[PDB]
Amino acid sequence: MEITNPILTGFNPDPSLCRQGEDYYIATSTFEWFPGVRIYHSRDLKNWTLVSTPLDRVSMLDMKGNPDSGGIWAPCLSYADGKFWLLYTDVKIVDSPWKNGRNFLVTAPSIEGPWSEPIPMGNGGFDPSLFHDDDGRKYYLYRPWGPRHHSNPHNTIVMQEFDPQTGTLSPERKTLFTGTPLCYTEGAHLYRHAGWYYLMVAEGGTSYEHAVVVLRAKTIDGPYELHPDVTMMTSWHLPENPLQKSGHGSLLQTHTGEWYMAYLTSRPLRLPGVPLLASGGRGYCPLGRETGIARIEWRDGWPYVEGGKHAQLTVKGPQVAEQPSWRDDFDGSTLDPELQTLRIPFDDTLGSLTARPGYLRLYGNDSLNSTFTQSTVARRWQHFIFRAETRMQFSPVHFQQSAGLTCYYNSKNWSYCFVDYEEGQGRTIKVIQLDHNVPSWPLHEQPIPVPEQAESVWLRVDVDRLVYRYSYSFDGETWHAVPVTYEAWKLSDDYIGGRGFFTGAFVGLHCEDISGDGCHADFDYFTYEPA
Amino acid sequence: MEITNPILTGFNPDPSLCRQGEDYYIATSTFEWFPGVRIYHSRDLKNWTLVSTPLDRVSMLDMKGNPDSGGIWAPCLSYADGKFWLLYTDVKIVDSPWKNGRNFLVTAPSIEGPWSEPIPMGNGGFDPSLFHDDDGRKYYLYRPWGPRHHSNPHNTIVMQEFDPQTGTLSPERKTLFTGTPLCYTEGAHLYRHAGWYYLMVAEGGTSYEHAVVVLRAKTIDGPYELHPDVTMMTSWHLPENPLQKSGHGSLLQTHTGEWYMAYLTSRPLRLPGVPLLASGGRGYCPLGRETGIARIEWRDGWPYVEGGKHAQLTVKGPQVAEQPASWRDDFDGSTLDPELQTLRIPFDDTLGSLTARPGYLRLYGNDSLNSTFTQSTVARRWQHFIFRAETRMQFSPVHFQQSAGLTCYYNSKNWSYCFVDYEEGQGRTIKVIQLDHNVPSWPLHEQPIPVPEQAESVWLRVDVDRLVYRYSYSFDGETWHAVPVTYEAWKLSDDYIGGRGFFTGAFVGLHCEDISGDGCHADFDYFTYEPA
Amino acid sequence: MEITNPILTGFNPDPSLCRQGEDYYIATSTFEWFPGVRIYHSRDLKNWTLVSTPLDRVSMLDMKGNPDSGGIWAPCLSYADGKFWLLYTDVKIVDSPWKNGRNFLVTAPSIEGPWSEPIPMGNGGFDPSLFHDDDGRKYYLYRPWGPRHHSNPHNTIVMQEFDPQTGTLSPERKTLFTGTPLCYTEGAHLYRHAGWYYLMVAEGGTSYEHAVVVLRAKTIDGPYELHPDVTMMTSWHLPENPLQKSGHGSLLQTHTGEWYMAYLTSRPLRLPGVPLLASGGRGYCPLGRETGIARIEWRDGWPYVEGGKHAQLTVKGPQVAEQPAAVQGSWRDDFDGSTLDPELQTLRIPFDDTLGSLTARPGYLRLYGNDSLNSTFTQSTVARRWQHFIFRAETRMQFSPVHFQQSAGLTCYYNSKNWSYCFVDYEEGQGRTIKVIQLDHNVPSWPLHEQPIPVPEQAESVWLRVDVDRLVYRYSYSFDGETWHAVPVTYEAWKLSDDYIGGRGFFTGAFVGLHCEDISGDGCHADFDYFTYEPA
Ligand SMILES: [Ca+2]
Ligand SMILES: [Ca+2]
Ligand SMILES: [Ca+2]
Repeated sequence: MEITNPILTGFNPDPSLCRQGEDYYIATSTFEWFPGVRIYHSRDLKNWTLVSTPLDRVSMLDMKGNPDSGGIWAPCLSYADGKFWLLYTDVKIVDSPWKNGRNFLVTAPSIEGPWSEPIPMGNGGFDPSLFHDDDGRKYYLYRPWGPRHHSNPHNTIVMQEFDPQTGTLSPERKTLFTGTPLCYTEGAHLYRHAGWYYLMVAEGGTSYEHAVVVLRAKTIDGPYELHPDVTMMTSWHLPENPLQKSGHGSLLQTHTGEWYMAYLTSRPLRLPGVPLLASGGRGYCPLGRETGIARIEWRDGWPYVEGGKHAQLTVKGPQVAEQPSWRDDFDGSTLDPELQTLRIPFDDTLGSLTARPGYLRLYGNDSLNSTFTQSTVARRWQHFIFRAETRMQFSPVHFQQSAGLTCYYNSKNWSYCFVDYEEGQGRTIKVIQLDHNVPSWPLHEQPIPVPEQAESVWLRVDVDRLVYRYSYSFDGETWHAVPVTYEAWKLSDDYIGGRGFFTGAFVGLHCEDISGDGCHADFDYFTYEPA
Repeated sequence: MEITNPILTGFNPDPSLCRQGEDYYIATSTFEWFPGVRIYHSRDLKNWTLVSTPLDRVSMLDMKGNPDSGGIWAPCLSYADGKFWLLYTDVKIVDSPWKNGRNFLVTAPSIEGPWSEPIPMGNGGFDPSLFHDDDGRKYYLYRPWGPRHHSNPHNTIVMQEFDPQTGTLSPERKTLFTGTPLCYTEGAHLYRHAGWYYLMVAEGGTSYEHAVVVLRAKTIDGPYELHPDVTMMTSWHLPENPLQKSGHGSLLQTHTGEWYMAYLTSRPLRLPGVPLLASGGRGYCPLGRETGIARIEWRDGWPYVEGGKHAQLTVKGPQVAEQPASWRDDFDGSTLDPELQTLRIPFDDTLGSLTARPGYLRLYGNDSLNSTFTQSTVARRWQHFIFRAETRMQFSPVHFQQSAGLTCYYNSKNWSYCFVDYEEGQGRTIKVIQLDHNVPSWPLHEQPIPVPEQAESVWLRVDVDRLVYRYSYSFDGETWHAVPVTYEAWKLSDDYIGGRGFFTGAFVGLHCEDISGDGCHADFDYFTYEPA
Repeated sequence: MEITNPILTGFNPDPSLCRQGEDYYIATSTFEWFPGVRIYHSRDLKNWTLVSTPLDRVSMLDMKGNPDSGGIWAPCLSYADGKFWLLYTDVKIVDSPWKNGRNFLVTAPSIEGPWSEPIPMGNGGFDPSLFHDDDGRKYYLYRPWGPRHHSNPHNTIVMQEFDPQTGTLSPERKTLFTGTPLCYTEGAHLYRHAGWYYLMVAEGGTSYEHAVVVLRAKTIDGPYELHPDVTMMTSWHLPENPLQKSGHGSLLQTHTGEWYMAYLTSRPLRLPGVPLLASGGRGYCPLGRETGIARIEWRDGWPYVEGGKHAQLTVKGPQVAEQPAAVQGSWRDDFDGSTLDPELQTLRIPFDDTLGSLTARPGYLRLYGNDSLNSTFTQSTVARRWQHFIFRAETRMQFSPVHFQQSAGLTCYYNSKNWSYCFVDYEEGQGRTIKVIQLDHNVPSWPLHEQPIPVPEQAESVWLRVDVDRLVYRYSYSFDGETWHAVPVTYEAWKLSDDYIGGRGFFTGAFVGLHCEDISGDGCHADFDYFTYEPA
């Protein structure tokens, strides 16, 4: 068996790996998109399939007004006592010297649901984790935040005792780890193997300095001893490695006796001419942070990654039997699971699939730079070379109504090709781009006419590594290209930066109506064809 | 009679001046502070008193998660057909090349309520205005926003017809004005005097280049002719004038036949040594935008401001008898004093309670000052350059994420905060935290100020003296000690912060925070504000 | 008589106006260009022509390595006791919180006559002025510089007594004026009319806040009283006025009994869609600071500008005959003589055999290979002023480069970090090519280096041309002189403007001229037949 990393492609960071007998599950952070948390399933650790989106109700997770790169951060999904346990953080501040948020716990007797209503678990910090000890006791680990606790200079990991008969947490906090020179300690996880308690932390930040640090101790409350190599997996010292930003491990033992751990990784795109170790020369990652897997072997009571500390494209699989491009025609009663909205559930306010059978009707709402209510249905970029296409019927009557196709990273970085109405000219096509909150509208002074007798307008985006371009048609056979060439590497975390650089790029449909009078756009289908 | 502008002091911009019989009202914007819209009252245009805060329900106004300098922008209060009309805008986007928001209409048979539920009025633009024509028809004016409509390069003023019986707007839009070279056209108002329609607009932006432009036309749809002097009131050309940023007028005729116009103005503080016309030399305004009044005379069919274009400290009052002409809250009643306001959310049991411990204000633990969602902050406006605010506090923190105290607040990225917390190896301590352009400053965290264990109450006090302000504390109420940090008051000012959200002013108030979420409470006995 | 302002078009700031008999002279600052100081002559205050460039030797002016916007600052030209007096400052520091420099004095019997060796007169400050009192004594005014003396917060005017017989300056300093709220006090000048001493100072800086402030006193040492309106001339309150940045006056009385004052002004170009009083909305001035004239009348012991405080396009002339004028704007140099035409200037060094020669090949200007346009030491650049918003400059060049480090062509120049350059060079594979290089706030832009324009091998000459049309300017080339082709790059002319660059060195304007460079140092030369400048 041979697994090719990344196992999950596209925006899929912070893997949480668990198992229920012979079934393996990975939970992935979703941030400001709805529904939150994506759970993938496998029986051979090579082929993964979406199986659940638990946080799909407003009563369980509300994001309206949340800032960019906020929302659902690293989740923790584990199985014990015949039920699943899922912990998530709802971050409300990102651009600030310190952040605030909320932590919740939900449970379910099966991966498909039903999921119980959330139980508050405190707001002391992020990267929560629940440790199920062998004596029946449960512990709650997290990294405190607040003033002077964001690596200026404090970065500690604390632990609380959890009572599952009542649902309360003990007020006593015990510190387990204070930091390593690389800093940015996070991602606490506790494991019990042999006679030692192993603590796995993520250090150096989610950028090219990411690393995984393993400590060990005999008693749960420390003191903890560092790894002989300090770092167990990192790709910072290999700038030419195909996989980069390797960190945030999630360790698990399989039913065959082997040991594996899931980590986040990114595949960068490098601009020509820029020096390798210069600012921005290590690459740009338009696909965001993906998830890979690695094998673990045991030497003298410490874990080691087979083949070295870097992230490898090929890993050896378990000793199990192996088990046996995208389009949405909008024929059914529910949206395709690969399509997600922004911060709010998909209901009659944004659109409907029953008003006009066979089409996705999107109602007019705020623009793409809004954090409150936008009619956007988008999906992840999963390849460097792909083509997305849609068929749209739309009849605007003033200049504040628009609908079309967009490429989206955050509220201050997106592109948008759309059909609108010009007074005295009729239906036209323009493109609007935001780059670091700087607008760019080159076609507004002379837009592309759209024939009156054109019943449908086709739209298409083609991405070829570093560039992507838009195209249009009125008959579905002859295609014309909008004369603007865009740069895909600007929809990447390494370019935007800030304190909100954790998402990735998306492609999807959008309809807006600033006036609020009322409009709707019907989309026949949505196709995503890779090379 | 003599009137001494600034009539309303502190954070009180965008005056909308109306009248009923012999009673005069002014409605001022509140931005992200709850409850929204403050309505003052007078019978002589000299002495003003707060009389109503209509937007006091979540069903009528919801700000949770709203950005800084968002929320309620310039309102419009009008009286016609036996009831009041109030139009307000709830802006949801500020820091972007273009903005988004919603408009609403609420009516009431009296100034003290009851106010009806809001009626949607379109999301197309801000500064909405309703014109009650003499033939019974009503028109709805607003300045559109969106891409290429924020003075890059379009800035227009459009009009729709309003049906009062049904509550609907006609889909047709009529453009009235396209803009002068000053740009930043906003604040539309229509008036009918003699046989002319007068359109009053504000131009140049709410900074030192603010101006008021007057147009006139024979029929409501235009075309409009500019003023002979273009600008009717401006203070941009006099940099040493005491009152600056004179603009955004609201014009009203009194029952005695005289014409008056209310405008926003500011009083700046100037740093020593900075050139007058250099960057930041015209002054800093820590009290925000305040409201003044002016007298208007008519000359050959155009309005003019008596005394000149600029804003004056003293103006001549109307021909009415003068009505007969410090602050503290002891927390003894069932409701907070109307001068105290919360941030984006109503004051309910989640934020605090005045009943759990009678005579004390109990503030519960919620998010920090840099939060846009839920904070237990009760604050009031700065109204003077020299003042002293004091409070008495009882608090027993357990860990380092519990804190409460006294603060000076402008926005979520610019504030100061003196508080009492718990340190692991010492006990109760006093620390100060300052945010300046989102840059932290904590000079007392390494060596905090100890607090005696058997000290039942801890006093806190802020003294502001023009350009600087300081903190102080006590444990007995008679002997005071000073925290050795000096802060700049001019940094809580619009001219320093900048951006697309430079529209509020400084505040002083109480805060209690609990990042950990276990649950804590702080009791404040009183809140005093004594000017020099 | 009607005078149309500005009288001197283009880069011509800091007018120092003097007179001898019935002849009037204006001396203008030159900054980092050589030769320094340009003196214009008129007999009617309407038509001015160049008459002298005094500082033309290294022994009198050495600027090698001087920073941008340095060199010769505001000069003072005065006439007394039968000989001219010229005061100049050589500023060596610009990009610093405070500045350093040197002041000198030179004299000559005639405006073109031989100027004596400079006399050091102190390095204490800039804007030097010499006051010739009627009792024979002479006083030396200047604005001190240094730490805490650049309007943070000090800005004063000081006076020293000067002895002409021995060339010595008295050590004692007397402070005359400490500054108004507008600040940036400079441009000190003393005048005696009636029984009063009048002190004229420039305030607010050389940007749109520029103003002229007049004081008066009975005794020379003070105390001084400010004008009954603080400012005698300003244009800050009229953002739509054609003339802006009106300041730095220099008052003079004519032999007919009238009073006139020369001041610096600029004509801005406004980009569409930008608010008038926003950041950069008042305009951009690609032609730099230019000199105008104004009339002054007397009312109750104070001077006032006729028509208002602002600068006017048209003013009323004196009571003299307008000596005839001549056709303008059709300047060309065919390089047939022995010296360059006076309208062409070099950068920081005198024109000698190191840079070029007019005698190696008669009829052609041979420019030798030296450092590039970003160098402050030795460039083979011969340039002239922009005087119009719409013009065309054309030249014919013969050049045979061997490697990629040799180039020659036409350029538009403001400073070392802001210029454009269309040139002919050699590429290792193809041969002779045409490329364009632009610096904009010191970030390069070379769009034609990957795919350059071929130049035929049998082409003996390559024509080059720049066409400026208000806000844009483009380049063009030809190989036969009849058929022209355009380089497909459009450039913004308003970016070669002081309102755009900013800094502590925004004191100049744009230039057009020829440039030849050889970074390798092996040795090369470019022959230019002519240089034309045709206004629309
Ligand atoms: Ca379909
Ligand atoms: Ca009390
Ligand atoms: Ca010749």
